[PDB]
Amino acid sequence: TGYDLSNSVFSPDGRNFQVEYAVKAVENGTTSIGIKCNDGVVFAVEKLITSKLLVPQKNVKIQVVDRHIGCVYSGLIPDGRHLVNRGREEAASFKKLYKTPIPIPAFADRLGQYVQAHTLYNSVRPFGVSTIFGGVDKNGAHLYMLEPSGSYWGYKGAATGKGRQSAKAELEKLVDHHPEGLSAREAVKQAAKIIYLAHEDNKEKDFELEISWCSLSETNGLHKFVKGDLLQEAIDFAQKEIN
Amino acid sequence: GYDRALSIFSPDGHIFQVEYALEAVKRGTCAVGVKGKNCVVLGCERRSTLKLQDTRITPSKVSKIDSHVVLSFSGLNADSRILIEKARVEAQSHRLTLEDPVTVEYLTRYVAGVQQRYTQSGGVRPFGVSTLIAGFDPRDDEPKLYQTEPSGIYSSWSAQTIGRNSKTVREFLEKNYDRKEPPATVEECVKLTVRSLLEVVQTGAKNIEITVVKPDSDIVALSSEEINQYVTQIEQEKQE
Amino acid sequence: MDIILGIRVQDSVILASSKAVTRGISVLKDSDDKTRQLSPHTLMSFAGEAGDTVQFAEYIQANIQLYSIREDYELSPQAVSSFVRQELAKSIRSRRPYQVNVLIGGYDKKKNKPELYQIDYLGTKVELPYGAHGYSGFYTFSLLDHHYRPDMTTEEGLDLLKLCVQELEKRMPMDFKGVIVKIVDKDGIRQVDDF
Amino acid sequence: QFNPYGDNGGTILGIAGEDFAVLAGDTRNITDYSINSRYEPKVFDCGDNIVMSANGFAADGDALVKRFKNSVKWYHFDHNDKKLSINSAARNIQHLLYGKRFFPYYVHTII
Amino acid sequence: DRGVSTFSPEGRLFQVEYSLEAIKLGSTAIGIATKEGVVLGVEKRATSPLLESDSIEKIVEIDRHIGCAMSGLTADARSMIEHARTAAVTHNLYYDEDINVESLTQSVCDLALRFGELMSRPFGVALLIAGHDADDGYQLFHAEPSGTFYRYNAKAIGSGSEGAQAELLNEWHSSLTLKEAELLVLKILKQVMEEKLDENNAQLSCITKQDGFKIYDNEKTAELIKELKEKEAAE
Amino acid sequence: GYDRHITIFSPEGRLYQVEYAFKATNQTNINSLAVRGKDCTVVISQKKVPDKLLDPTTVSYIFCISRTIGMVVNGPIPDARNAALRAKAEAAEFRYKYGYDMPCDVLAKRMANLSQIYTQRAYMRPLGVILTFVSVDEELGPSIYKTDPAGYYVGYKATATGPKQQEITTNLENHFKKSKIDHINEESWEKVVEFAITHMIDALGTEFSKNDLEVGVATKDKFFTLSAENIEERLVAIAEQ
Amino acid sequence: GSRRYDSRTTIFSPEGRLYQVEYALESISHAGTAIGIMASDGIVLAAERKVTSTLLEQDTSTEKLYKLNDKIAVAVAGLTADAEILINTARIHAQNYLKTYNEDIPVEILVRRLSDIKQGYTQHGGLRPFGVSFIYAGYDDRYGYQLYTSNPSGNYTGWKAISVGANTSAAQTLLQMDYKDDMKVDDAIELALKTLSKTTDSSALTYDRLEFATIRKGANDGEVYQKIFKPQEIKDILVKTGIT
Amino acid sequence: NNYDGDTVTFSPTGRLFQVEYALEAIKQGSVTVGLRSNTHAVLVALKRNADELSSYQKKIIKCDEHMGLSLAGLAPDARVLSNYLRQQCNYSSLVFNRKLAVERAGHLLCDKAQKNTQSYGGRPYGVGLLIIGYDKSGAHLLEFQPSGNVTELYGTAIGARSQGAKTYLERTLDTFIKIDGNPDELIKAGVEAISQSLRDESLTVDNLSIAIVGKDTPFTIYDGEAVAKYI
Amino acid sequence: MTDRYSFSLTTFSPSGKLGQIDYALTAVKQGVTSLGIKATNGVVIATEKKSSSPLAMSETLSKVSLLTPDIGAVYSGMGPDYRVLVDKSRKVAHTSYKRIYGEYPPTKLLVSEVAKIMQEATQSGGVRPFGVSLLIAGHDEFNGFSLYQVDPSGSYFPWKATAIGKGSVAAKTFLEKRWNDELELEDAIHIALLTLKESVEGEFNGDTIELAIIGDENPDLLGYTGIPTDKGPRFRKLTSQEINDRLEAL
Ligand SMILES: [Cl-]
Ligand SMILES: [Mg+2]
Repeated sequence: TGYDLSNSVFSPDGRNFQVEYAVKAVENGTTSIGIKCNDGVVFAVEKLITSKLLVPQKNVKIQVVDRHIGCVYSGLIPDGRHLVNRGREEAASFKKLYKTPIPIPAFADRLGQYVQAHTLYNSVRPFGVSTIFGGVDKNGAHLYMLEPSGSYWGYKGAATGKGRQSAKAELEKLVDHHPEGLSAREAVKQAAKIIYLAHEDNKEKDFELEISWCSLSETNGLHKFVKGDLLQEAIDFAQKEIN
Repeated sequence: GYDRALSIFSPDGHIFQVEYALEAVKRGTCAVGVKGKNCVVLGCERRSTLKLQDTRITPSKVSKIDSHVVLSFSGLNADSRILIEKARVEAQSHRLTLEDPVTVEYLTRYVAGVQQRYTQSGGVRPFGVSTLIAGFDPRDDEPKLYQTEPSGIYSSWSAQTIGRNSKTVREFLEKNYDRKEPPATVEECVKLTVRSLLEVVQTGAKNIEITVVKPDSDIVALSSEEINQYVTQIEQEKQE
Repeated sequence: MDIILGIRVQDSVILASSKAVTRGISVLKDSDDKTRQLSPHTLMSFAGEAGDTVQFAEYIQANIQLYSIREDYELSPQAVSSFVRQELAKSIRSRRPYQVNVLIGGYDKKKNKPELYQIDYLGTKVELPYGAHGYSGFYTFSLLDHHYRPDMTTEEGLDLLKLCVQELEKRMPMDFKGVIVKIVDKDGIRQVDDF
Repeated sequence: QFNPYGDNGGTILGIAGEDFAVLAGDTRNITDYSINSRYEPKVFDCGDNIVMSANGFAADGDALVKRFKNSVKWYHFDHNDKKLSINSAARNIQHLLYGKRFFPYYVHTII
Repeated sequence: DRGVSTFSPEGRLFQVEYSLEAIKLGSTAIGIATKEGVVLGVEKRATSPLLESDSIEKIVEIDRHIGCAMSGLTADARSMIEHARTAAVTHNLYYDEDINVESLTQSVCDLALRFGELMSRPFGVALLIAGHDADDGYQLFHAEPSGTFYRYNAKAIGSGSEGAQAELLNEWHSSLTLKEAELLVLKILKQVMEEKLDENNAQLSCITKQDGFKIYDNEKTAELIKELKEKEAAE
Repeated sequence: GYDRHITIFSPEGRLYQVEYAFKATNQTNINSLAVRGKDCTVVISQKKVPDKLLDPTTVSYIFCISRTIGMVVNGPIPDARNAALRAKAEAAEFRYKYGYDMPCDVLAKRMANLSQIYTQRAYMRPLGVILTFVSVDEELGPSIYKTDPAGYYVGYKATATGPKQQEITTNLENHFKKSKIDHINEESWEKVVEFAITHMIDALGTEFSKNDLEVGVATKDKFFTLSAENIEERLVAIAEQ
Repeated sequence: GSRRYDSRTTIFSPEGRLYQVEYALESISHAGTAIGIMASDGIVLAAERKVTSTLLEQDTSTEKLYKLNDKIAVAVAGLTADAEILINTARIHAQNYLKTYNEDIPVEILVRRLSDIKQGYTQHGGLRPFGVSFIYAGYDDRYGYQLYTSNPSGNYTGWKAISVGANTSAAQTLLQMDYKDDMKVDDAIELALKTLSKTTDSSALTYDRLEFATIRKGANDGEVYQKIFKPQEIKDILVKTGIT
Repeated sequence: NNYDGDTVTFSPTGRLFQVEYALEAIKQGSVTVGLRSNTHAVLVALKRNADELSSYQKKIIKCDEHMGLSLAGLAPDARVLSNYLRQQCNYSSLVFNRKLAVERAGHLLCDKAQKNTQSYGGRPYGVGLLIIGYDKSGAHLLEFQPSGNVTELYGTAIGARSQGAKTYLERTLDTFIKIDGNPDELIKAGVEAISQSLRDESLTVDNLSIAIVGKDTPFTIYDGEAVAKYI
Repeated sequence: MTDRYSFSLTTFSPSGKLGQIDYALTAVKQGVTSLGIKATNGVVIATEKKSSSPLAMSETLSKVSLLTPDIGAVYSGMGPDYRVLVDKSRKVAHTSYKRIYGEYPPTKLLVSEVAKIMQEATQSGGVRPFGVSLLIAGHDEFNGFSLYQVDPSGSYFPWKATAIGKGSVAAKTFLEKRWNDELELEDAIHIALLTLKESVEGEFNGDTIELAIIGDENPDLLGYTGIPTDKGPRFRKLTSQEINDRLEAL
C-alpha cells in the first residue's frame, strides 16, 4: 500500500486518501451552519469558550468577501482564512474587469477550482476546512458548501463540523415545514436554535454564539453581523427552545 | 533546477557524502609532495595494469595552473579537470585585477573554497579529489606546498602524500624528513621523493612521474631515463 | 591614442606606436606603451576611445594567456587574429561597443613566417605587408607603396619606419611625442630603446 | 512631454554655536507665481536631537525626510536603541541621495 | 530519506541537532571577557607532525575591534567570516562608525537558518565572537548553527568544552586582569588537550580598546606558558 | 512499489495510476448515454440528489462548453468542473486565434492530449473523469467524441458511460444491427430524446421521474439543456405510447 | 513531496564509487565490440553490429561509426540514441572552434569537452549519465594520429590500440600480443578484423555484421582522408585477409 | 509515525504532526505572561540562561511605538516574525499615516504562519508569541501559535509550566482588568502571575523581564536594576 | 507547487538494464501488430484497426498518419503517446527544417528528430519514456524510398521489411520467406495483406485494416495546378474499397 502517504495519488479504489484525511480535521472542528431564506442567507457558528480569559465578542470567525458575500468554515481556522484571502483576490479581479460585483455561483467556482487545484500535486496539502458561504446577487439568494476535495453544491440549508448530523436533521425539518419559504428574521432565530441544539455534541466547554446575514430587504443586499438587541433576541429564542 | 540536499549531517555528526568522497581519494593513485631548501618536488604514481598506452597524449598527472604554480591530485580524474580549469581561470583573473600573479596560499584558498561550496550546495555532490598545490610566490624564493581535500579544509606541509597507500609513504616521510634541515639541493629532494614512492609503487619504470618546480617560473618534468637513474642508484645503496 | 603602424618584412614584424596620451589641452603623459604581449611570439598594438583600449587589450591578453596554460601550446598569429576579430564583431552590435582599432604582429613558428593583421573596431580583418590605423595611413600607405620591398631585412624595415615617423612629425597637426618600436621575430618580442 | 520636477521655492538656514545649533526655514510654499500655502513647515525634528530640511522640490524633499526618519527608526531596531550621531546620520543621508544619482532628489539638504 | 528542515517529535530541527554533534568533535576553543579586554585561545591540533602548524588559522580578524575563534568543520566558517567582514566594513561605509559587536553577531546568525530545500545544510561550526564597542564595552558571544547567540563572561567550545566550562565556572570573577585571563585560557587548554601544550599546537589572541584585535606571536605565547608553569609549581 | 504511486511503467508495461483514475470515474454511480439524430445529437444522464438539503438545480454533470459544444462528465464533480473550465477556455481561445468555432472532435483531441500529458509527466495526476463531447458540427454533422484518463479518444455512432455502461452499450448495438444505419432516423430532436430515454429505461430496467434525469441537446448553431418540465413533457409522451 | 521517488543518481557509495557510472559501464559491456588501432601512417576503426537481422538494410545504415568532422571520427559502444545527442554536440563544438580560430579543432580539445559534459551528469543535475563509451580516432598537425576513449564517468585516456564494449578483456589481450609500434595501416586493418573474429559471440564474422573505417594520409600530398567502408568494400577486405 | 515526515501530509485522524512538533518546541521554552487592563497592557517574561557565565536570553521585542511581543520557543523564528511585524506596522505608517491595529497584526501573523504549513519543502515556525498593544480601540493582548491560530485575550501565558500562571489569571480576572491608570499595580499582578510558574528558582534582578504599553505610555522594556522595584 | 520532479525517473539498475525502457518495450509487445515492407518503386505500411467498441467509429481514429507529403508513420503500443508524437513530429519537420531550407526533410533526418524527442523522455526530469515503437516509411530525392523503425529508447534502424507488436515474431519470419530485392509495389501490398491476416483474428476487410503507401507522385491529390516542379504527395492512404479489391485476388 502506501497510497495514503502522498497527496494526488489514486488508491486502487479510485480515491485520494489524503483528501479523506483532511475531512477528518473538518469533522473535528466546531459546528457551523448556513440557512437560505426568502431574499437572502443566514450564517451561524459555534465558538467554544476555552477559558474565562477569552474576550467576549472579540474573536470573530465569520468573514466577509467583497461587500455582499459571507463565509464561515469548520476545521483548521488558518486554512479557512487562506481560502477567504484568495476569495477576496478573485472577487476583486472580477469586479476590476467586469465592473459588476462577482455573482455567487461565479464566486463558488473560483474557490472550487482553487481547492481542487490543491488535490492535483503532492507538493501541496489539501484544505482542512469545509466552507459554508453565499450571498445576494442579481439572480437572488444563493447558499453554497465547499469541501476539501473541491466539491461544492448549492444548498437550501448547510451544516458542517462536529455537530453536523444534529444540525442537518434540524435543517431538514425546516425545509419540510416551510415549502413556500422562510423569512430572514425567522432564519436568524432558527440559526441560533440549531447552533444551541448542535452544541449538545460539544457540551464540555460552554460556547459563544455568532450570527451574520445577507438579505435584500433587511440588510439591503449587503453582509452584516447580527449584534445587540437582535442577537440577544435570537439567543433568548434559542434558550427557550432547549428547555 | 535539481535542488536535493545530497551532502547532509547524520545523527553522529558526520557528512557521509564528504567522507565517501575521501574514500574515492583513497582509491586514487598515490601522489607525494616534498619541499626542499630552494625547491618543491611533486611525485606521482601511475598504475601499470594499463599497457598499450600512449604517454605523449595521455593527460599528465601534474598540471600547471600558472607559470609559477602546479597542481597534482589523487581521486577521480574527471573531477580534477573541473578544479584545474576553475583554478587556471582565477589565476588569469587575479593577474588582470591585482596586476600580480596569485600567491600559492591564495590559489589553494580559492580551490579549497570551491571544494567547500560543493559540500553545502543543493543538487551537487562533493569533489572526489584531494590536491597538492605547490610553487613559489611572485618575487619570493621560499618554497610553498599546500594540501586540500573534499571537505574544503586546507593547510601547509613541509612534506605530504595523498592517495592509495599514502599512510605507508607518510610513515616513511615522517622519520626521513628533518624540519631543521630540509633537502638542501634539487637532487636530494627528488631522491627523497622517489625513495618515498618506491615504498609503495612496484617497479621504477614507467610508473613514477616526477615534476620539479623552482623559483621564478622554473618548472620542468623529468623523463623516463632521468627518473630511472634515481631508481638504479637507490636500489644499489639499499643492498647493504 | 592616435598613431599605430606596422610593417612586415622578410623575417620579422615591426610595430611602432605613439607615446602621447592627451586629454583636453594637456598632454598628460609622453611615455605611454600602447601595446600588450598576447603570447611569446604575438604582439598587439591598439588605439581608439579612452579606457576602452586598455580594457580590451588586457581582456584579449588574459584570454590568450588562459588558452596557452590550458593547452600548453602557443596559438598561431592567424588563430589569435581570428579570435580578436570575432570579439570585435560581437562588440559592434552590443549595447556599448569597444571603440578600439588594433594591429596584431606575430611570428608563426610552424610556418617560419612573420604575419601582420589589421583589425578595426567593426571587426574588419586584413593581412597586410604594412598597416596603419587612424590618420597615419593617409601618409604612410603611399610612402610604403613607393619604398617597401618584400625581401627587406629588419634593419631595412627600421629605416623604412624612420622614414614614416619623419613624415608624420613633419605633416601631422598634433604632437604625438615620438614612438615606441617593437620587433617580433623567431626569437620572440624585443623593444628598440633608442628611436 | 511630462516634466517630473517642480520648484516649490522657499529658503533654509543653519547656524551652529558652541553648545547649540539652529535650523531655520520660511513657511511659504509656491508654484510659479502662485502661493500654495503661507504655513507649510519644511524643517522637521527627526529624533535623536537631529533636525532636518530638504528644500527645493517639496515632493522630493518630503520623500527624503520621510525616508531618513524611517532610517532612524530602523537604526534603533537593528542596533539596540543606540543614538544615531549627527556624523552617522550625515553619511546615511549621502547614501540615500546618491542612490538616486541618475534620477536625483531635486533638493538642497541641511541637518 | 527525509526533509532537511524537519522537526523531531521533541520539537527540535534534526539537522541543527546533528550539526551540534559535529562541533563536539572539533578542536577546543576558549574565550574569557574582562574589563581590561577579551582573550581568545584555541587548540590547533595538527593531524600529522609534517603539517606546518602556523598555517592552521583557527583565530581570525573580522574588524580592528572584533575578533573570532572557531571550532568544528572549520571549512564552513570561511563564508561566515567573509560575511562578517563585509557586514562590518559595509556598516562603517553607511554610518561612518564602528559596528556594535552584538549587531555583527546577529548578522552572522541570520545566515545560520538560511538552509533547506539558500544552502543545503546548516553550518558545522560554532564561533566565539569577541570584541569591544563604546556602548556595551568588552563582549564575548557564542554563535551556533541554530541561529541563536548568547553573551558570555567566559565560554569554551569543542571536544573538551563541558570539562573546560565547569573549570571556567569556578575560576572566573568580575575583577580579572588581562594577564590573569591569558594564563587562565592556557591553564584550561592544557588540561583538556590530548597532546602536551606548547607554543606550536596552541594559539592565543586578544582584543583591547587601545590596540584592537591582536593574534599573539609564538614567542609571546611561549613566555606566558613558561610563566604559567612556574606559578602552578610555586604553591 | 512506487511505480503504482506515480505515472511510470510497471514491469508488465502498465500505468496503475491511469487504471485507478478509470475506477474513480464510477465513484458518482451515474450512467450517461449519447445518440445522434438526423439534425441533432442528444445526451442524457442520470440525476441523483440524495440529500434533502441540496438545491437540486445546482446538481449537474452536463456542461455548456461553447454555444455549439456540450459536454457530459462521468466522475467526481471537482475534476469534472476542472475539465469543464479548461475546455471552455480552450474553445474560446481557438475561436479568437483561428476565426471559427472549435469543432467537437478537435476539442476532444485537445483535451485528450492534455490527459495524455498527465500520464507521462509525474507531478500532474490524471483527472478521474470521462468526458463525452457532443455537437452538430458544421462539416461532419451530428458528432459524439469521448475522452478518458489514458488520453484515448474516438468518435461514436452512439455511446454510454457509467457502472451499467455495458448493458446500455449492447442495448444500442442490437438496435443498430436491426435498423441497419448509423443514427436515429428521426426528424425532430424531441423524439430523439424520447428514444434515448426509452432505451435507457430498457437497459437499466428502472423507471424515471422528471427529477431522476438530466438531458442535453445539440442542434445546429446551439447546445442547450432541458429543464425539469421539458423532461416531464418528454416522459409523458413516452408513457402515452 | 517528490523526494520519495528520487533515485539520487549523483552520489557516492560507502566504498567511494559512483553507482550510476558503474551500472552504465555494465550496460556498455553488453554492446557490440568496437576496436581502434593506431598505426604510424593512419588509424583503423572496426566495430561489430549488434545481432543483425537478414532484412536489415545494411548499405544505408549507421550504428557504430560516426563522422565528427573531416579529420575526426568516433566508434560508439552503448545506447545509440545517447551517443547521437553527444555526437551532435561534438559536431557543433568543432564548428565553434573553427569559426573562432579559423583552424580545425585539435583532437584532445574536442575529446576533453565531450568528456567534461559526461562528468557534469555524474556530479550535478540529478539526471542519469549517458550510457555511452566512445573511441575517438583523429588527426591534427600537433600530435598527428591519435586514439582516445571516453566513458560515462567523463574520464578519457589516450591509446595505441584499444577496444570498448563486449569482450574487451579478451580483445585487449590479443591486441597487446600482436601490436607493435612500426605497424602500417594495412597490417592494422588485418589485426582489427582478426581480433573481432576471435572475440565475437557470433558463429562466423561476415561483411553484413561489420562497420569499418580508416583515417589515412593516403590522399594526394600532406592531407588526411576519411574512408567509411561500403558493404562491398568490407566484403573484399574480409576475403583479402582470408577470414571468409 | 508514517505521517510526520513533512508538513504537507495529513494523518489518518486528520492531524498535522510537524505542526504539533513545532507546538512542542514552545512547551520547552521559558515561561512568559501577558495581561491587560482597559488603560495598559503588560508583558512579563522569565528569561533563561545557558549557565552562570552566560547572559539571559532576551524574550521581549519591540515592533512599533504602540506594539510589541514576547517569545517562547525558537528565538530566530521570533526574530523573523517580529521583523515581519515591524515592516507591516511601518507600511501602515508610511502609506496610510495609520497605526496598525493589533487585531490586523494578528491576522497577518496567522496568514504568514499558515503558508508554511501547506507547502512542500518549508517548515512551520517553531515559536509562540504574546503580542500586546494600544491602538484606537484601547488595550489589547494576543496569543500567537505557529499552527496559525491567533487569539485575543484579557490575559494568558505560554511556555513551560504556563498552566500555573494561566490558572492564577483566570481567578484574578475581575481584579486586574480594573487596574486603570496605574502601571505599577498592573505589573505587580503580572509579576505575581508568573511567580505561580516558578519551581526551585525565584525572580532575580537579571532574570526578570517586563514590558508595558498604554494610553500615555509608549512600548518600553525594563531589564536589570529597573525591575528591582517589583521583586 | 511547481514541478519538483527535476530528477531522472529512468535509471540504470545494477545489472545495467534501463528498467523504464524495458517496461516500455513490454507495453509495445502487448500492442496490436503493425508492419512495413519496402519495394523497388514504393513502400507499404499497414496495421489492424482494433475497435474499442462497435458503436465507435473507427474511421475517426487514424493509426496511420501523414507526417510530410512524402513521409508516413504507423505504430504499435500506446495510442495517446503516438498521437502526441505525430503532432511533435509534424511540427519539428517545419521548425527545424522546412522553415530553414524551404523544403521537406529527408526520411532519415525526420526520423532522427523523432528519435531525439523519444530519447529525451528517457533521460529528462520527471518523465517516463514513450510507450510506442514507430514504423516510418518515406521517400526523398537523393535517398529514394526508405523504411525505419523507432523504439522507446530513441534507437532507430532501417529495414527492408519488418513487423512490431503482438505477433511480430511470426510476422517477421513470414516476411523473410517472401521478401526479395525485385519486388514491385503491388507485390509488396499483396504480401502485407497476407502477413497481416496471420495476426488478425476477427473480421479481415477494408474497414478493420488500415493501410497506406509511399509510391508515385499524386498530382490529383495536390489541390492546385500551375507549378511544374510541384507534382503532389507520394504518401497515399488506401481507401476501404481499394483494400477489398485486392482481398478478392488474394
Ligand atoms: Cl495539443
Ligand atoms: Mg581595417
